[PDB]
Amino acid sequence: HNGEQIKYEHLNVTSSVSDFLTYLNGRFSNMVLGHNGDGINEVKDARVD
Amino acid sequence: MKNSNDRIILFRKAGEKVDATKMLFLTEYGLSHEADTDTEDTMDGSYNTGGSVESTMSGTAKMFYGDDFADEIEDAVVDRVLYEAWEVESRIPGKNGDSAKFKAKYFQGFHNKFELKAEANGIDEYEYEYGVNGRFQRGFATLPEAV
Amino acid sequence: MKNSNDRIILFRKAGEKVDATKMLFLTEYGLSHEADTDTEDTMDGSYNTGGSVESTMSGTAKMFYGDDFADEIEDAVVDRVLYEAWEVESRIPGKNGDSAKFKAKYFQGFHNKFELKAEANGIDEYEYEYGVNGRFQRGFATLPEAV
Amino acid sequence: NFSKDDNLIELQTTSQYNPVIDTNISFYESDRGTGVLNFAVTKNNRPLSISSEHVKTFIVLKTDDYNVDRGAYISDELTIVDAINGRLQYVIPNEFLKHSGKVHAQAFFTQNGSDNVVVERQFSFNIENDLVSGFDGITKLVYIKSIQDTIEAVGKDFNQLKQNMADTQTLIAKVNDSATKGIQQIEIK
Amino acid sequence: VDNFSKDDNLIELQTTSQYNPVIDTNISFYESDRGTGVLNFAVTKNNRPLSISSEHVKTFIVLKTDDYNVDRGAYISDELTIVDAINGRLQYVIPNEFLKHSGKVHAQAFFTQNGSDNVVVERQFSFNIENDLVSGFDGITKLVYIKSIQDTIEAVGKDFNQLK
Amino acid sequence: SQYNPVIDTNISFYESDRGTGVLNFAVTKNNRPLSISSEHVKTFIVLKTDDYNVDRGAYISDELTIVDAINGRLQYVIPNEFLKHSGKVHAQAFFTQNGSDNVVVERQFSFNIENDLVSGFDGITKLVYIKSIQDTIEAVGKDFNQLKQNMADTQTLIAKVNDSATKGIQQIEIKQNEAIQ
Repeated sequence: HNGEQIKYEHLNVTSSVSDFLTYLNGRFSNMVLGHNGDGINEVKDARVD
Repeated sequence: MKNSNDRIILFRKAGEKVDATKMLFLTEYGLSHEADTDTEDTMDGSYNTGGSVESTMSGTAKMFYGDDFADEIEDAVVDRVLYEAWEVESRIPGKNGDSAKFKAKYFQGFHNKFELKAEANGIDEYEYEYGVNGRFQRGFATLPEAV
Repeated sequence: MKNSNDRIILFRKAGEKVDATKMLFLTEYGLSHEADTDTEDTMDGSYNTGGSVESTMSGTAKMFYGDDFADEIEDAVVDRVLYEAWEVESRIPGKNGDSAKFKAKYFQGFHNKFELKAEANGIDEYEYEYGVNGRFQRGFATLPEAV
Repeated sequence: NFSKDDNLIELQTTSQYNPVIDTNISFYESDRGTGVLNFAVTKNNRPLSISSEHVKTFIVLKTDDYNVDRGAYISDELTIVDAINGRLQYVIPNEFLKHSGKVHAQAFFTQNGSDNVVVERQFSFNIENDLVSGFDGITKLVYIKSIQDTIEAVGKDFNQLKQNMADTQTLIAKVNDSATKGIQQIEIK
Repeated sequence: VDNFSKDDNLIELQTTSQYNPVIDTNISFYESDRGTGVLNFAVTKNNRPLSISSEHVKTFIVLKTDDYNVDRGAYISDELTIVDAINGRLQYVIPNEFLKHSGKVHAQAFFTQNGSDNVVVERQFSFNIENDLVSGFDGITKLVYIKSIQDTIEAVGKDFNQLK
Repeated sequence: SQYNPVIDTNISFYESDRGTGVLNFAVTKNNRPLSISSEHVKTFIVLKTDDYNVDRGAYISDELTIVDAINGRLQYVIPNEFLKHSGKVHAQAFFTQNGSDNVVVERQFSFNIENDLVSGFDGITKLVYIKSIQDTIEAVGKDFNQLKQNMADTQTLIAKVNDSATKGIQQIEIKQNEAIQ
């Protein structure tokens, strides 16, 4: 089977495994090599629509 | 680190359940396991045959007056009676409830050879070769008379 | 220029991935490669057949109380289990990122023979012959416990 | 490129008595800015990820003839490259080369927020002498480039804050100029 | 506890009455970690893991440097911070102090019956901790640099308060 | 749960300094007063008043005064301008022997200094040993990072004030790009 096929069902949530694994890898990559800082200002700016 | 004389070696006939004894005045004792593996060639590669293993042990000892055991051995080699032997290493006891019995190897087979030898003005020495006849089992065994 | 005792020699069973150990108290260790080439004659000339090479190594060592490895060897020769060994020369590290691991030869085969020996008032010595079962690979390998 | 970026040493971040090792790395005296040490960190058996955001890594370096009247020692940061793979490199300084002989090194990391740190190997290292010499840097040098760069960067950040607070008065002029140029571009086309 | 410590050690502390002389453990900390030294003890009765909970036996570990003396050395008995009450997994975070006292350090475990004076003790061990170029190398420059940073903060604070 | 760090070095604070804030410290190496000099050792002291917000900070840093080295005493005369702050003045002393050992003994304490002179020379005093190059940054790292974060807060306030008009620039450019259509 291709990885896009198989379903990973969490609570009330449907998604494949390839997409989910790519999302996990992207999370890891962002948390590691993603620049950070001024989180409070980031949140207070994200408050806008 | 083990002095050879720590190795203790017992024999007895299978029929005589009660009987027990030990070999005395060993000078040189040697065990052996001989694997017969002769690969026969193949075009695409080679395969290593798994053959039988004829393990045997040869020991030499002395022969004194207060013992006839060696005579029992030179009897068995001829009469081809079965025997069973115990290669027990002393100073190595059990682990839980087997302390009185020390580690040993047990194996049953025949005595394949006896050869004694004399030398003017010297004690006569008898050598014996014993075939083990199969797999040698392990465990612990108890000595007689605390020696 | 290499003192023999620099040669370090390890074994382990293929199945037991985690397991690791080393041979201790070597006295004489010897490797061997034996080429079977018997030319069969020809009218116009002669041709040198290229035959298999049964490489093997024989080592003798001593046998003490804080070790049973030699017993594992005398087990394998009988049970004819597979093993794999490492002839690593210490004081010879990698070249780029492999410094912790020193040069070695790796080969997998069976133990073809075990023969120990005793001598009144002396430590018992066990010898072993190991068949390599094919080409011996090269590279570097890491020691355990820094020794 | 021309530089000695071929070497590579692995740092096992494990507590199993990883002893000192002669990495067999012999730079030379007349080598400036081209002596590089490629470190690759490993947690247990595979590479340990890293980042300049969460943690901050440094290395200590000390010659073998280190004395109070004559020696050499430093401690400075790293240059993480391919962090996810647990890889990084250190550009050997220029003042340290002048001191030749054996060298011991070390690489220690500090996790931000907690200041709980980690030390890896305490490995060895070599440096040789060449014929381009004669000047003697016998004066022992000991500078904590970490805190030195810390204070320098704090000063630079204060100065940049000052310049930005000064520019705050120019932002209205920027807005007006941008709007005027937009109106001009509209009226043009 | 975090995913930054060493935590590459599995000590088999087996409650066996037969014999458990000593463990010359192969382990180091380099004296400069001082923020993350983790010891992952296991627990077994004969060959299987134990099942110890908080309501059940409480845990204790005693650490004692090699040359302990009322004037010089180190000695402390603290908790274990149980991880898994099923397989007997005990992660103990070494203090910030001992890693300053270079050299060797012996240790031992200790289990107290929750609700009775009965206790149990496990096999010893010895997790050496080596020296490091980080914890040495000078006895002035550190003071010089702390003084320099103090001067810099005390100075820049004036301009900072001014511009603020 | 006792301790015995093997440096046998300590810097004690005399309780008999309740008058005029003449901080008279003593040194003890191997239960012995250490004979010091100007060259053979080094010293340092820092003092900060009670938690003033930013305005009245008695943030002073100065070396010591060798009153009696052969006896092992170190005097520090409190500046008159400093003791005006009657707030509890936390103090961090640092002594360093430079005897081929990386010992930098730090003494953290405080008291209840009054506008006239040192008062209530109390407070649970502790001592630490800087035996590693990471806490030299952490010794004063507390207030250092505090001021760093204050500077960063002012910087982000300035950045928000600037973005208030950068957003106007964005609105201008987008409205113009829409009008040209």
